[PDB]
Amino acid sequence: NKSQLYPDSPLTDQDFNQLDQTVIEAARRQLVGRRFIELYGPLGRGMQSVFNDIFMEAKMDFQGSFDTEVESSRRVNYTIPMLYKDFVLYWRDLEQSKALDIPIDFSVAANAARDVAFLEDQMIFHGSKEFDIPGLMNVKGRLTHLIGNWYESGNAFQDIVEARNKLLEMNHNGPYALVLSPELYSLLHRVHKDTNVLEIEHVRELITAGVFQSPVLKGKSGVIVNTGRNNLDLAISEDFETAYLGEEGMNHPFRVYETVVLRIKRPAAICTLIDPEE
Amino acid sequence: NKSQLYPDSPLTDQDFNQLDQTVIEAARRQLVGRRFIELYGPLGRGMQSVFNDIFMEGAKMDFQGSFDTEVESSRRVNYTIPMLYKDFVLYWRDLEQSKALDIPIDFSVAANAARDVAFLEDQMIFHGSKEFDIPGLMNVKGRLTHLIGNWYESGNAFQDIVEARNKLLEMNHNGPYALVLSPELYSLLHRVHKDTNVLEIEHVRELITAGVFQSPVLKGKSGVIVNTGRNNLDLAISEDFETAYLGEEGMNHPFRVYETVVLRIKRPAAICTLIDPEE
Amino acid sequence: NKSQLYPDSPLTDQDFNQLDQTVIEAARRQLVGRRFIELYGPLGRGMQSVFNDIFMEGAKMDFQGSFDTEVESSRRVNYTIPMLYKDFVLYWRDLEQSKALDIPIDFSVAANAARDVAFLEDQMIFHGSKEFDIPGLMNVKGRLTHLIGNWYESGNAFQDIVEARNKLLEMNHNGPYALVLSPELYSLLHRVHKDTNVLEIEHVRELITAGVFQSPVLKGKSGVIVNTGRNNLDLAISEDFETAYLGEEGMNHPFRVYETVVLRIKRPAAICTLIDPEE
Amino acid sequence: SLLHRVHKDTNVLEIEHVRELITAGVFQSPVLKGKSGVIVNTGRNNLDLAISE
Repeated sequence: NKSQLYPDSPLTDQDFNQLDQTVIEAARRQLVGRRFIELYGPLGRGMQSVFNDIFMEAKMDFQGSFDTEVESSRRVNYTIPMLYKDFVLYWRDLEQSKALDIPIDFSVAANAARDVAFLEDQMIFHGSKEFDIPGLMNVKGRLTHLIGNWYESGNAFQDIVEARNKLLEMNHNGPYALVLSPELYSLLHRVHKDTNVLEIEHVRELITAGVFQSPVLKGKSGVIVNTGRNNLDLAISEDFETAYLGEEGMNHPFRVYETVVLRIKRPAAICTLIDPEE
Repeated sequence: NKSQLYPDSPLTDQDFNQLDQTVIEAARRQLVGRRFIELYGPLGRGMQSVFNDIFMEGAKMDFQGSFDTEVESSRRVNYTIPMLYKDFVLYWRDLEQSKALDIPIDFSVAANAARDVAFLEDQMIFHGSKEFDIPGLMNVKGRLTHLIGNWYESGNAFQDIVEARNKLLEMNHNGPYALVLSPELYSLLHRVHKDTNVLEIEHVRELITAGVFQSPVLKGKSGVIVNTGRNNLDLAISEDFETAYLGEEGMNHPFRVYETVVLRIKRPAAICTLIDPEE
Repeated sequence: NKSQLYPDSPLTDQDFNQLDQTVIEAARRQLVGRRFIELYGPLGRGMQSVFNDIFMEGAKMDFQGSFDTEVESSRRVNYTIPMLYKDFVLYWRDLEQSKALDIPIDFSVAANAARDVAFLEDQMIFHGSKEFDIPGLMNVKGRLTHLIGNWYESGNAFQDIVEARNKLLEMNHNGPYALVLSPELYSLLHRVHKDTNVLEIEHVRELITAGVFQSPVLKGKSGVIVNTGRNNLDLAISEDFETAYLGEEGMNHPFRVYETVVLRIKRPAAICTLIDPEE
Repeated sequence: SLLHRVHKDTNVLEIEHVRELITAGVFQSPVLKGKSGVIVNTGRNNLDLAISE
């Protein structure tokens, strides 16, 4: 397939395959949001916009009635953004490696992969200002809750129970996912008093799903979200891809890119734990 | 193979293959530097110098695109590959008795030479070599130093580690980190921490996530935290451990072991060093 | 054995198999030292003496190497192999009664003798033989002694073990460690470890990583921690446990058992001892 | 939610003993508003449900 899209690229097909594998491998480790969120199928290049319906928040009788009742959907429109990063190579080193029969080195692309992954995660968690795309901690009706000291007495279990209670009352049940800062993640390994087990073991039983930490969150904070389709979804247009720009001088420049957006239908499936001091 | 390469060697290939294993195992048990550093592929015999690039200094989001690219300061430099070696000696009278009585031969000596050559490699990796002007991890520029308080108290170490983590995070090196400490500091972590009833090492390992190691080469109140992965640090090796006959001096048979390695650091800002106060 | 080597014997070939099986089964359980020490291959009866080289406590880098060879010095000593034996006697009237009544015979005395000789072997290994002038583990030059106090109040035992491991690590000896203690110290460790809520023995076992054993040879408060490895220590066995029939006596049949072994300690620095406090 | 607290000096959770006594499981429904509980003996004869379609 390659060497047809880019006839002028000095790199051969096998080298291109190695470059692509190295690029994807670095991102595979770094990506964390996709673990508990589904994904919409690739839509191609035909669409540059998407439509989302937001739901902010019978008939028991005998056979009969001739009418239809529907509820409002609050239709809104979104635009897909683009993220890119680039790197450069040289010619004398490639010639020397070809002469000495030594495999080529592609170390630089790892930095670009890490940087684009760290921006995709931040865009998912906090949103984008220019396109007015809401973030997980910015949606209205997010059902906030307040936390207390976690250093002593093991109040983490009670806080988790109280947080789950509000969702249970609002009738959102099923699998839950909890994401918290590394500082709070560390403290969970303390022993539970009068039981002598680790509180993380007790919390896992209620959570019934993976508990992970992310560097994007800075202060002491956390989020618990009900996990299912028709509550939130991720729509991708183009996956991670690498292109070769026109050569200038004697060197060769490259670039990477991908396009993705997020949609949230039901704002009431999420709960946010806030520190009183924060 | 070896019998053809060395015709006048007294030892046969059956002994030579065993000697190779005895040499390699001692080095494997004694090398700590290679634990968290990647290795460049063996370049070959026909090279003695390498080139290094020092940047010494975020992704873009747009709708239409961009009409320009971005670059950085290469600052290319050149380095040369040194060699290290050590030697041992066998005796002929002992060999004669073993050959006569069918007793197994002994190859204990090679382990000491392997251990000694590994020790010097560790020392060069940590401190650095003056003769060839190759900088080391401890003394390189842009080390992003940090300071520590009294660790005899229970809770100071955790806060000190968190502060260094934040310093690296603001400097935008985010990823797995590896920590190397002196034996004195490593011992102190094995103490009961109050208010949690758990040893401090368990808490520290949750944040480090890549292991903690201790090395005797450091001398008192020192430590280093380095962001792992390639594109920041690398090790270039041309010829690995090897053993060679040396001649027939007197009636005895001498052998030698040799290896060549070098170290490269591309981005200096990754390394952070903790230093003691009132030094 | 096989009834051809020993004619004129009352016991039959099939019963000789039971006798040797009982002897080896009894001998196996009572030996502790052979668990963590390697064994030199049997030499046959050809050799009656051995040689030992005692090192008793550097590499250089050059672009092209040097024209000279340097080797480390050592000291050579000679050792002789002692013999250990014990004997037991059977009776004829019981054998005749067993033949008449078709009742299986008993061989408890062989097991008792095996236990006694096994105890003597461990005594010799731990304390040494003055007559043959062979040193032992407890009394050697350069054993890196340490002083222990208290050991009644919970974590004090853990602290001493940590400090001893630190001293062993300081001399560039990092590896699996083997700890041997007296029965009283073995019993004392079972108490809970203060506020950690877990038993103290588990942490010591995790640190040691090669297991902890107790021996009745040690009398009071005594402990030894040794680095394992082929080069540090070795055991040379001339012949294993064997049974011999001396010959008829005044209507009774006597037997004996014998075995021959010796110990070599190449590097003294590895061993560390926890000497008792003022006594 | 209230049952999740520890059972005094028994050192185990209170919910486990209730589950052992009940032996058929405990469920929660949003239909009940305040403080309400129902305990029923299972069996074919006691109750039945008839579904037309």
